[PDB]
Amino acid sequence: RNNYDGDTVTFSPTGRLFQVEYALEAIKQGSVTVGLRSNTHAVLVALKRNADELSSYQKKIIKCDEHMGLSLAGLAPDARVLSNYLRQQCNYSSLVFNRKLAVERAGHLLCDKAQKNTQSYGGRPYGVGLLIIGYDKSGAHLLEFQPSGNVTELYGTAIGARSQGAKTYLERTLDTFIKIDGNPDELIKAGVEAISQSLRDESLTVDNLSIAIVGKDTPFTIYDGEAVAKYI
Amino acid sequence: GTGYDLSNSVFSPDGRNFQVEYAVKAVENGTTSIGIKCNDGVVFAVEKLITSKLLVPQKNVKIQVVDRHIGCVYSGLIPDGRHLVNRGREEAASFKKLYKTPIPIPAFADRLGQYVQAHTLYNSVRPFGVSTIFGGVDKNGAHLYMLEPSGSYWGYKGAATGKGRQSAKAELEKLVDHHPEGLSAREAVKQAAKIIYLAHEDNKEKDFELEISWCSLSETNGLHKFVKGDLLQEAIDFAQKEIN
Amino acid sequence: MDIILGIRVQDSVILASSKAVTRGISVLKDSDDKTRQLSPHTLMSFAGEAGDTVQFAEYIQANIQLYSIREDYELSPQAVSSFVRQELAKSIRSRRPYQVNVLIGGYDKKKNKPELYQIDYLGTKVELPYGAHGYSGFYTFSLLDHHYRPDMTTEEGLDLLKLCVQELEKRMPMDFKGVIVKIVDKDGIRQVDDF
Amino acid sequence: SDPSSINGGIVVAMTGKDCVAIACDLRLGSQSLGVSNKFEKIFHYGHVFLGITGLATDVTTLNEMFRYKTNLYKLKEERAIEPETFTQLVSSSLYERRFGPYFVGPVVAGINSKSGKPFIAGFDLIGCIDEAKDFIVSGTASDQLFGMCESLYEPNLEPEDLFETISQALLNAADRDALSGWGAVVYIIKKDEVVKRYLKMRQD
Amino acid sequence: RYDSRTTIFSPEGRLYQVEYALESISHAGTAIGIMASDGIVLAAERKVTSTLLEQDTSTEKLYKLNDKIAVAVAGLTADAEILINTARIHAQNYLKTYNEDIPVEILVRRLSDIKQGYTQHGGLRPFGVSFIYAGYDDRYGYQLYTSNPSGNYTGWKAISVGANTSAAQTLLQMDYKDDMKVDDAIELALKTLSKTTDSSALTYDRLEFATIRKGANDGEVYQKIFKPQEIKDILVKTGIT
Amino acid sequence: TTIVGVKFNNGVVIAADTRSTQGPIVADKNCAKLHRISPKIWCAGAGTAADTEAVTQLIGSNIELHSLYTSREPRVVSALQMLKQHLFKYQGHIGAYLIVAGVDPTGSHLFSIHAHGSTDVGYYLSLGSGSLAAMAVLESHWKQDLTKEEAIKLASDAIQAGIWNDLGSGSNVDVCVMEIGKDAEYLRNYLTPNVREEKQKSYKFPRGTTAVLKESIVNICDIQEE
Amino acid sequence: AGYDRHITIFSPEGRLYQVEYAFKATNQTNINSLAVRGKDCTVVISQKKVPDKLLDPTTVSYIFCISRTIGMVVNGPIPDARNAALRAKAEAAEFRYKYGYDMPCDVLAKRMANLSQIYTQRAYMRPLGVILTFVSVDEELGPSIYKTDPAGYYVGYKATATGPKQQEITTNLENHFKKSKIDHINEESWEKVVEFAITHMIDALGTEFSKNDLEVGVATKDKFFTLSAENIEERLVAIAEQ
Amino acid sequence: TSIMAVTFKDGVILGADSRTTTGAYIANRVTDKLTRVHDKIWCCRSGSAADTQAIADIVQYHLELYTSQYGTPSTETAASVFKELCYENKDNLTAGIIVAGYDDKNKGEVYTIPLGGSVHKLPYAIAGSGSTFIYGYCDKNFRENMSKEETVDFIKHSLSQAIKWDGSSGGVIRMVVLTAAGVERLIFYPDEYEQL
Amino acid sequence: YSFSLTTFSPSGKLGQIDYALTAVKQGVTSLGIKATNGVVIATEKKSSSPLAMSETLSKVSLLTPDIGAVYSGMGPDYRVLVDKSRKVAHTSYKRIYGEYPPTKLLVSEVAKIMQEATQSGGVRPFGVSLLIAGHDEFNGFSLYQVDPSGSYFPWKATAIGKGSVAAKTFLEKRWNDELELEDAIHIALLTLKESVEGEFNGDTIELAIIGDENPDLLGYTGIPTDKGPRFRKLTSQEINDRLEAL
Repeated sequence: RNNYDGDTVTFSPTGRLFQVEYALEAIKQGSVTVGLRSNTHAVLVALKRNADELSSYQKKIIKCDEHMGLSLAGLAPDARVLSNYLRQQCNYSSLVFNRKLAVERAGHLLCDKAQKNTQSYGGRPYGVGLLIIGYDKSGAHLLEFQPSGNVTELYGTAIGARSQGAKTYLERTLDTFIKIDGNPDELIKAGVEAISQSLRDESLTVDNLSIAIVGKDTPFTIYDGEAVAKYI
Repeated sequence: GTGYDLSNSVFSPDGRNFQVEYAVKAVENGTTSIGIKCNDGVVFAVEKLITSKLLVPQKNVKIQVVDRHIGCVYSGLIPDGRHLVNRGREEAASFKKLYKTPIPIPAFADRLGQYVQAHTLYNSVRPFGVSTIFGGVDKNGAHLYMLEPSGSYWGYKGAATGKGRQSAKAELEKLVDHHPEGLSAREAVKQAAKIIYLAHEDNKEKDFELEISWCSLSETNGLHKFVKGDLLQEAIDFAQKEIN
Repeated sequence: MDIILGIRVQDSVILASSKAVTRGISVLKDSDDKTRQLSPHTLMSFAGEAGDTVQFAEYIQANIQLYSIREDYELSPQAVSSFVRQELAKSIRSRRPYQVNVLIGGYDKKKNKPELYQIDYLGTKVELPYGAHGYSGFYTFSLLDHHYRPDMTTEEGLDLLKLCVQELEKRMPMDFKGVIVKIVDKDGIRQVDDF
Repeated sequence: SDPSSINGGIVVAMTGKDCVAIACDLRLGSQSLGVSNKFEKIFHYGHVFLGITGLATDVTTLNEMFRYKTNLYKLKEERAIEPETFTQLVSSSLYERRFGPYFVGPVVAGINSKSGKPFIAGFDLIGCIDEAKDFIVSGTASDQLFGMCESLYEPNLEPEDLFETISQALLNAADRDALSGWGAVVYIIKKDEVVKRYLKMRQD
Repeated sequence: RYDSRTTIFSPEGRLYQVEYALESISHAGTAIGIMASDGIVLAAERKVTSTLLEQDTSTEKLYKLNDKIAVAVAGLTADAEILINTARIHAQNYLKTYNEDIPVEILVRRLSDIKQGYTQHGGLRPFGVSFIYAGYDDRYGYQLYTSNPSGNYTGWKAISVGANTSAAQTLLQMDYKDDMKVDDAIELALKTLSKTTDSSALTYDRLEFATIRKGANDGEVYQKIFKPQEIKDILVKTGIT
Repeated sequence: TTIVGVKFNNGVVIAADTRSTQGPIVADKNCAKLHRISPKIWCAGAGTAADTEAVTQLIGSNIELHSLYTSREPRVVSALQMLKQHLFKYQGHIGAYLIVAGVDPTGSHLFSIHAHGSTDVGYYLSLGSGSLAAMAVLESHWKQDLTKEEAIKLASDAIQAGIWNDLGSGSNVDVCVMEIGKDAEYLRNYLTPNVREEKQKSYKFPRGTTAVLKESIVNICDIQEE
Repeated sequence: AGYDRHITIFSPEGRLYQVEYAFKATNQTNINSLAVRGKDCTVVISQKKVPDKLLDPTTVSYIFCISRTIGMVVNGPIPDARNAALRAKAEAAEFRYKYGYDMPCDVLAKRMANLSQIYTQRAYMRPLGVILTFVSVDEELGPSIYKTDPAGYYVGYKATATGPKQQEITTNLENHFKKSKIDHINEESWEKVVEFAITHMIDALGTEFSKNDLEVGVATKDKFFTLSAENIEERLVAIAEQ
Repeated sequence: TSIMAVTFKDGVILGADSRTTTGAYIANRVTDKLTRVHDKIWCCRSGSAADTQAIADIVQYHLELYTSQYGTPSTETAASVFKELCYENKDNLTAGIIVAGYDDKNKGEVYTIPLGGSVHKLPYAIAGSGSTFIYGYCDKNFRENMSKEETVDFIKHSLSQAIKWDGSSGGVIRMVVLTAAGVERLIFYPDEYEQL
Repeated sequence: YSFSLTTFSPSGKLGQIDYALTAVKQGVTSLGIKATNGVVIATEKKSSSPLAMSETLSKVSLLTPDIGAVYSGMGPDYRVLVDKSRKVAHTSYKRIYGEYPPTKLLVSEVAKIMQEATQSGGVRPFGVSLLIAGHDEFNGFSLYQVDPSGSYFPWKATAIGKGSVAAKTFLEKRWNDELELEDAIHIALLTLKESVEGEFNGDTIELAIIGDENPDLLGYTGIPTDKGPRFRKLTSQEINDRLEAL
């Protein structure tokens, strides 16, 4: 049991919350996204979806800022809320200190955001995980957000549907993308390979890929259309 | 069982709150975290498990700082563990402004334990699910506490929490018997490491990472700072030597 | 400036009001309206501080008309006059004063007489059968009472009114451009034009 | 000068043997203009009489306010309020606004039903128990009425002899004051009987 | 389920809570208003009695809401107590603002709003009080109303609440005359009250009365609570003592 | 006015005039200016009469509530501090000046409160506008460890001296001896150097000297049921 | 049921089950407290428990200095002992300057009785699981003992005890006042009052204690102070040879 | 009205004149300006008597709540409390406060807080209106770590000079000596002090 | 159902008014008898161990200087409710009315505090039902009962607590229309000795009166225009005398 569901304020006999465990599933039910990075670049590749052939596809990249941006995997209504607070904290950093925000610092602010609802009576654990990419004074970084709120630095990771396969790819090719530096193309082309492994009963399509890369000398940029058709 | 949980502030005919005890059950499942009191400092050591080779180690810590002199390390659920240190950080900051002197280490134990307590007092909000070992060096010297998610805190010479807590306390038990003084600061770095080696024979599936931090009177200058380099290598060689 | 006249006769209350609305050092419009109905048998002339007059009139109009719908019958003059006095009493203790004086002239249909109240810009209600404010009450409290007899009619009170207008025209340095005279009786409210 | 002095009104009470008298003018003036000659300033709640002098807006506001409070008390307790308890009440009610007090000078006069004794008490702006058993005066001409009453007063008077004493005092003190006169009235409370006698005097 | 809070309605759009509040009314004794052309009598019957209960110098189910209008209480006196105070406040509020005493209709209509609101909004409970209102106004004459604890009202020429509701309504209407007099309203009041009361005797310690009269001089509306000694004589007259 | 505070060996005595003057007109010849806080704690009002009587009453109720709470008599300090934190909030926008004095099983205590929140402790105080007047006698005929008789006399002479120099005072002197272990003896009309003389001519006139326009009979009584 | 799970809902007996459960929570730190009054002192002793060796054994405390002259002993759980301490110290402090004099044993203990009752009237908060015993020497009532129960009840005492084995202690104190015919301790220096209280505890359980196994707080005229362990030691040997 | 505090080898001695002056009339000539706020810390008051009195009450209240909750406080801790009340309320209240206490781990210490509130460590401080006149007297005849008697005498002389050239300085010279042995109060009559 | 504060039962009323009423019934017997020149109010003490002091307990608490009260029911709720009555008595009606309130009036304000604690859900009614007896110049001496339900009744004599029913039948018999105040005390003692005998003696029985003013217990003298306190509490010795006299 499984009756201790419908409460986020009741610890189960094992000290887990069902609301958070069910939220990990919630991610899986959304779209796949792969993050990967070096010291010179950070990239998100995300699977777009259509539910009818009269759709022009739906983007899964939200621009946070002109050095940062983020992806979603899991519930889309949960996601929209999280990205609003996140945008705010980058605006603050610029305004008051004339500073740009670090990936890690932003993620510690989002880490807090989650836990407000988890303590209280009513509210939800979030059901979507974000991979945050940005470039600061400490280079490229890549963070993974959880329902719990837990934040983990990884040189490359994947969330979403059948994403365990993309992580296996990344694990094999671990050193390859850390060693690649100064080539934005090459981090992008590796990204294509990883998300191929994720796709089941499907293949890579141009109108499916959305690619976002931010770098040392590169501002945040979202490629789509006829700009991902040379990375097909 | 059934009855008098569902809420964390409903007693039973045995006087015991069930939900809260499951709070302690959450702390067991988290990682092996230990802290050692010395007569001139305190040393904090942690098992941060390596969950992949795609993880980036020694860049995600369960060490956090409070003021610039109080070390903290947590067991339990990781982001709950963030949240309670955050509270610590607001009190540190506020106290330092009003009285213009740092937070005393006994003063700190009292204040934290009370926020934990406002959340075990209401039926409506959940309790914390983390323990926090903490302490440092202040004007009244070194002092070390471990705060339970139950609402309780005590002084300790050596405090342990997490899964491998049965093994770590057994090693600490030698440390108190053998040195009544709590051991010198320098040897307690290499010691803090040894215990975590012998306590990861109960989380042996995965790989681990040892990160060490300390606060010592004449060697970290009454302030908290990370242990790195040659010192770190030595804590590793020492532990290694004696597990073998 | 901004004359308003009240005289109560034994079958009517005859209220009169200015048509000069002066905003600036320049009379903004020649001919206007400045007295409005609360109810079909209660009529409220107003003057006072500039701009406060339009807001205040409309507000009182709405309260009387609301109450009249709730009761399902028209409220007595007593009840209207004490309602108006309250709003000004409240305003003088508040941070926005309203410095508007009114006259309430209704015809009571439960008692069978005209009742004329004078409500001051302070907010004081006292019943008087020759009321007025401003620099109108300076010439007309004396003059209305001169030819005043206890037995009067609409016609005798009208002759007596027109006479007041002319006094004011003579000795005040303010062009009122004439007055509108509205008569209140048990047969409704009607405008009758006057010199 | 002060808002009370613009509008005017005086009230005077006096005591005789087992009686009290409370009396006033009828003149309501704002500035220099005379409005009325027939507005009283004396009220009553039960058998207890309240006169209020001062700024015309607070005389009207306080007539409604003290009418609302004494009736809620009466309805609740089902018996009459007394002069003794009301002396405490008036002061209390006045002290509430301190940073915008009511510009008034009340006089309470009455005879208790629990002893039969005559009782007076006086009040300023923000109110306090001012105890006399001689007489209390208030208003713009309180300074005229303090001297003229003291002289005319002889301690303990018949109800009919007391009518002369209050009347002759009030008349000439009002008259030689700008913003008082214009008709006056006397309420003579014997005990449970109140006679109201209108003074003939010069309308000014 | 549906026997739950106010906000929750029911498999038919009823509310089970209003019906349990109505039933609260008959756990306290019989109360009757009779309108007549020369005055209205309001009566209530005691809900408790003992030989050491002091009840001939007190009332507890006759309250003044002003100086023309009164109410008799049936039901919980603990629900009644808060509501009697609020009622009286509103009644003197019309005095203070408009310089006339309140109509009987407005005083009734406000309390329907107050009762209704505690049901409509929030999870707060309904009350359990039926007030019979007897008043005077110049435009409507003699006027009677009664209030359900539901938050609505009906005017009546005679009305009974309290214990033994059908029996009492039956006696009232049987001898109810359409001209009548006040002395005729007092006689019917006693007659109806006795039979309804489970104790065979009916005495002054079991009766409250107040009568609202205008036959007590014209131009003046005088509220007259009859004292204990006036109740004893009219019991002789009617045969009861 | 003029208020004196004089302590002694077994208690403390507060005395003040009964003349209440607001502006140049004496409002009341007799009115108590000695306000009771608590059974054997008293105070005296100077400055603004209105403010002094109102505040002492309101505050006095709280002290009464505290007595009940403690199962012991109030403290004189309990009165002083409560006053002090009330008058402070305003910052001098209530013109009250009081000498609080009283008895306790921990002694006899003497205090002044101020509008702004200021305070004085002595073994003699004087307060009002005739504070200057009273002071002179208080300094020049004081003794260490006064008796009960000696203090009653010293308080009365200092007020009598101030009647002559400070025109705020006159009339009667009221005195409250507050003695430890014993009742507080209210002695009103203690010293009275004033005298209300007889009339040189009696002022009376027969019924009907005043001219009557109309008369009427009004009722304050309920009408009969018939 | 619904209804011993509900803080403010009464059962079918009109009884409040929640209240009763606090009396069965108060022996969760397994300790007995003894306080008696001299005539110039009130002495408080509770046993110490230091069950784990990993503790720093000298930062174990049960006796709390609450204010300058006013101490408290807690029987019952640590999470509710701390909350009780914060409220009694806060309020103890607040009175002093508000009412401008030293605060009684009695006034403080009533105020906590009142505080606990409000917490149990309301459902948002719960009854605490500590039983509090206040100890002081008052400068207007002398030697005092007030035991405050977590139901919001309070009653005074001549001598008191608390704990799971309270009964043995109860019997020792009753037979002393039966024989002495007085309501205090006749020994008139507080040092001999310390010894006396020890002897009653040592006897009542049957086993002597150590100094790492007692803690003693001593209330003297307008004062409070907690004895260190080496002063405790002087007292135990005062037992061993007189 | 002048108040000052002088450090010495054994402690700190606080000195004051005891006159309370409203305008230029004396309320009470013996009401002292040295008021106890802790067991081992006393404070001095100048500016408006009212404004300073309330401010001390808050400080005193905090420091007693600090002694129970978080152990006993210091002069350093004691100073800062007054300063925040003074810094926030820096137009609502006018208060010059000298905070001088004794520790065993730092000895006697002196902090002065000016009218608008600022934190200053000085070895001796002088405040009031009489302090102005005696400023150069104190600079020259102050020594650090001096004998107990020369300290008594130095404060006794400096305040006696303030009485001489300021009309609200007088009363008696009262003194509070803070030491590890507790508190010793001393009093000096004009017949002793003024001749000198 | 019976079983929230919000919900009315299948045959009306609230079950929580009734549970509160049951709580009084486990209380310690109190009783009031109204005499014809006074009111006597009498109760018993029974507390804890023999170690406990019972002189540090008041179950007779003056609400005001003229009006005393007693309870039956929960001990703890009494002290908070006594605390709430004294404060309210002062605040609305000793400040805004400047002097000691009428008994009747205060009874009404007390009842409304009880009813407000049943009204708001998640707050239980009080465990206790009081007797409040006092005097004023407009209603006389009076005796009242205020139930936790929030309704009040005047009485000639009534009793509450465990001993209620046995006391009641004794009062019907021994009570009369007129009593003196002294006669009323012995009648009170006789009745209360039924609830407990073998623990009845005048040092363990707490008693007070609301009778005469007192000039020695006023605390000040020479003003006969105020009244000494109507309430006077009889000490241990005084009760012991009245019992030899019974």
